Amino acid sequence: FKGLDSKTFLSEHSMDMKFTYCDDRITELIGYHPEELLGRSAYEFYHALDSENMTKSHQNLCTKGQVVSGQYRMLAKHGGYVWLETQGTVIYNPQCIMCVNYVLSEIE
Amino acid sequence: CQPTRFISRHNIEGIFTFVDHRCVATVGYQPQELLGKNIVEFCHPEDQQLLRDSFQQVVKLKGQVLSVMFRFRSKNQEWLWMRTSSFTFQNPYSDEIEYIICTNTNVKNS
Ligand SMILES: N#Cc1cc(F)cc(Oc2cnc(C(F)(F)F)c3c2CC[C@H]3O)c1
Repeated sequence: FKGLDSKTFLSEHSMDMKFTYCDDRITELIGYHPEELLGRSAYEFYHALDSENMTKSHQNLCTKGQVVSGQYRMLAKHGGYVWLETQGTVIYNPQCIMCVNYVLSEIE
Repeated sequence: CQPTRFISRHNIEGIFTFVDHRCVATVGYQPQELLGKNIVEFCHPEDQQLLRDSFQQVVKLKGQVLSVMFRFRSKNQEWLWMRTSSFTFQNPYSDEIEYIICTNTNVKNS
């Protein structure tokens, strides 16, 4: 089983929530290649049961500037759903969203 | 045009612990030319103190964004104006020391 650190990765997003960048660490955790994430909305990946709430986390973020998601599931690359928690921050000059993403589920 | 900009992580002293490869187009260096060195080493002597005081304050600000502007020395030997927006992260399941997450963008001073 992996340390909290080895289960933590960063993602960057435009204001529409498309990925603009993602740590390679996401590969050993969830399966995706950061390359394949760019231009796709985070929305594509949330479990239907978490979507309305992630939308409300998004609103809190845009209006307040920083947020903690609390728990949501992300569709894995090769089937199934990994639990996560994300802390989000808006960088204004709004210019982008920095996400620190922590995988709740156990890895290894 | 999107500003160029790269992400980095630092310890509370200022040492690069992680560098986004978008650094190449932004400042000229490979990630491994930054990793392990203090960001203060790449900073203009008039700006070095501001930047050390910036890293000292970002940890007292309760995870909120602190921004700083300073001149960073590219590998192409020029002083680039940098806007660095940083904040601390601390995983709330743990009591590990916080570290500092930075976005670094070449901006205009004018
Ligand atoms: N599934 C998924 C997923 C995974 C990731 F690694 C990041 C991500 O994106 C977000 C996660 N939480 C958040 C939020 F801050 F809302 F919690 C946000 C985003 C994109 C912008 C923002 O709404 C979504």
